[PDB]
Amino acid sequence: KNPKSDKFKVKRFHHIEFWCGDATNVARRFSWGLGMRFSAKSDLSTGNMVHASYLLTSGDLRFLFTAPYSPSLSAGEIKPTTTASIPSFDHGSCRSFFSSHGLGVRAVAIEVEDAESAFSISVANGAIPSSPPIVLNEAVTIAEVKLYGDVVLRYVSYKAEFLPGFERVEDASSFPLDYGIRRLDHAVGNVPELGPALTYVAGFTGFHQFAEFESGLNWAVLASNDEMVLLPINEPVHGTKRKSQIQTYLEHNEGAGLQHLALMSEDIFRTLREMRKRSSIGGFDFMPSPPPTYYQNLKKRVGDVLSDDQIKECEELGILVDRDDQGTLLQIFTKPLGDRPTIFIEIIQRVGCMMYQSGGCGGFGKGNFSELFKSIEEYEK
Amino acid sequence: KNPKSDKFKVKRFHHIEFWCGDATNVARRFSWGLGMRFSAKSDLSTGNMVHASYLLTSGDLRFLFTAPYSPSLSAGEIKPTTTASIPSFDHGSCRSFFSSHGLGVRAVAIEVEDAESAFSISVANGAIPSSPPIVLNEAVTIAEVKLYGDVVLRYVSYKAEFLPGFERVEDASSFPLDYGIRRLDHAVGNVPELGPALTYVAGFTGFHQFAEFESGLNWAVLASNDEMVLLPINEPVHGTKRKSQIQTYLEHNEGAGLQHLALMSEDIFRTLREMRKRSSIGGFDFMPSPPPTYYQNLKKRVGDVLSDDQIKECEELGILVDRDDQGTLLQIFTKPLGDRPTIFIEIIQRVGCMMYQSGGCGGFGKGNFSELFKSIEEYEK
Ligand SMILES: Cc1c(C(=O)C2=C(O)CCCC2=O)ccc2c1c(=O)n(Cc1cccc3ccccc13)c(=O)n2C
Ligand SMILES: Cc1c(C(=O)C2=C(O)CCCC2=O)ccc2c1c(=O)n(Cc1cccc3ccccc13)c(=O)n2C
Ligand SMILES: [Co+2]
Ligand SMILES: [Co+2]
Repeated sequence: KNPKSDKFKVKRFHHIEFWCGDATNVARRFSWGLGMRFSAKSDLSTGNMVHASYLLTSGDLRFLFTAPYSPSLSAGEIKPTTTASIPSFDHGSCRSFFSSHGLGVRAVAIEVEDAESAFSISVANGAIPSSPPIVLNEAVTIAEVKLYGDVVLRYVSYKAEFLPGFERVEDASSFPLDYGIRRLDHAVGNVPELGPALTYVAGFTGFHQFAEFESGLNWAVLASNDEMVLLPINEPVHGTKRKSQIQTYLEHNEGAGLQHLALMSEDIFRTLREMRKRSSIGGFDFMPSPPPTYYQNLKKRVGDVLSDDQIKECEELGILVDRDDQGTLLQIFTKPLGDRPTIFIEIIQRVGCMMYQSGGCGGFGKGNFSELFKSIEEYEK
Repeated sequence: KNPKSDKFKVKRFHHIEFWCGDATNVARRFSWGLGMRFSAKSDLSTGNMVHASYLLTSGDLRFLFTAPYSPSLSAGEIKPTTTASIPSFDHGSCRSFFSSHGLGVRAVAIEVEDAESAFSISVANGAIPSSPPIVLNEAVTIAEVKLYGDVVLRYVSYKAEFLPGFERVEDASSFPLDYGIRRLDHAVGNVPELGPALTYVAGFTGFHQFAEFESGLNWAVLASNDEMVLLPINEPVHGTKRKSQIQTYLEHNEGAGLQHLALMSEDIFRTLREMRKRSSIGGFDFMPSPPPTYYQNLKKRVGDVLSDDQIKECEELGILVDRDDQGTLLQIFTKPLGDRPTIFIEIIQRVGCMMYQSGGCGGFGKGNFSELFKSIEEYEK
């Protein structure tokens, strides 16, 4: 069931912005670890005396890394005279965010038809305003409302290159890395209480609950009209023998925030071979692979979708596989991206649901919780 | 002239500690950019609820990257019950340092015979105490005094693996990168006033001025008895046409601090080939190469030390060459290591002064200031 109840016209995920203490070092690590190219910058070299912001791209995926400079560099400026390319930026907010949460996502940005309208209708429908709509060089409009914790949902709309005041990056400094990652599939938040978080976000967006099919959590997924903007939300389940990883997140993050980003690959096998080659030379680590009983159970569940060869390749790379009633999901999880056991990345590929591929084809891996437990015990043999 | 006036027995540089907002991402970038192996860690996985610290090594060079966790993880602890492996660490100090300075060096650590004695004699001779001597697991003694700005000189002494409470890193996670870097040659500070900085540091160490042989700066080098611990210090020269890079440092750093680390390579050509291969894929960038007139002037100054082939190789890699009365210096400078135009790295190799090689053989590149200007104008032809 899809009521198509969006209160304003939503297009696609546009970008994700990390707030950092040093944007250079995070951006360079991510670039090499994920195979993303340096494509735009806004910093001292472009006249920005407020913040350093570096943009990585792979396909349609856009990762933005931003850190504050000394406030003294811009102490003479006022908002009407600011050199910041992102007018919502605030030194105090950024430093407070990073000292409270460590490295993580500040903004989940979606492109909309009209960012000013999205902002007003959102706020009219319960959204807590974060930064009012501002028109940049008469070309791009940017507005922000609170999403959860200190994460904002950022509306971006274009009259008609990333943002004004960003410069394309020199081709010498811009090496065309590509491991097959192509777009953001979903972005997932952890909160202490799922009900009120859902009521709030669905309340100001009109996003609807995405239909799906006892370990750790409860969740629900909010979706836009064409279900291409997908925002799952988790809450912890307390009292378990094994302490909820959602609760560990909340403790180490100092409250709610973004838990994982799921990046669609056009060839998850190429992506994982490439990322795994680089894990111990500056890239990203992956969670421990499932036991071979898990892959010794894959024939009976997806034997009609993947060959024996493609299954063995899943076993080599530690890939997980789930299926719903319309499609199949290949997925794998990184270890946390920084010091704290908080944010991590998921790589996914979806097969099925062809009409273009419909959003969320195969679900989000709900079945792999039960399957992982079962195969763990079967390998215990 | 070397009075050998050290007020306590100094051995060698031991390590350099960067204070970070996220230590994981800086450490992984540095590891790949410099070819340094992950060798020890102290973090949540080792029981440290206070700070995350990761150690990179290449030869005898030791780079330590440390960031604070949420204070809430250790709110129940007191100093007698701390889980920090570095007892001088303070959340408030670390966050204040990084927000004021951005990414940079907090500690220049030297190994001494007796860290408690070095501390007392230092403080008795004008050193401002930063952290008193503390004995770790009855095996290692650690003490800190102020050096300049918010940088400390850290004394480390061993009765008899890095520090207690650090764990050796798994060989899976520890890839044996090596681009030829072998030890720290010198560590250089920028201050507003050279005279008082020298009087202070030479005052509490007994370090002597290292003898050498109008662009930007004045400097002097402090040295230990065998001149293997080398601490140059710069001050800006004001009123120039070209604004002093020392003054730019002080403005963007919010005052005094460490300007560059000079890393000796056993094969600067291999090191620079390897680092330059990686500049645009997550490593380090290098300052703009000198004009070919500079290399077209190298025959007349070092033609007795480097072949024509070894000179052309200098031209390919952008290496600079200087000479004093006892030896020859090959050197090159990276662009800044992080967002701000503050700290950078120098790669060097020294040839001559064999007895072992004596410290500072060839100097620090004083002559390359005049030579660079001259060759710039000659290429202007
Ligand atoms: C993150 C995720 C998803 C996922 O994407 C996701 C959505 O998009 C929206 C719905 C809620 C949700 O969850 C699906 C399955 C997952 C994981 C995962 O993170 N984990 C890893 C793991 C969790 C705890 C403890 C662990 C201990 C060791 C190793 C892994 C651990 C899984 O096992 N499954 C099976
Ligand atoms: C950092 C250094 C040293 C050096 O090691 C050092 C010591 O150890 C102790 C003594 C003081 C000192 O200085 C020696 C020579 C150097 C540089 C250097 O940094 N630079 C780079 C540069 C400086 C300004 C403006 C620049 C603009 C563009 C490119 C480079 C620029 C040089 O040119 N020389 C020639
Ligand atoms: Co997911
Ligand atoms: Co130097």
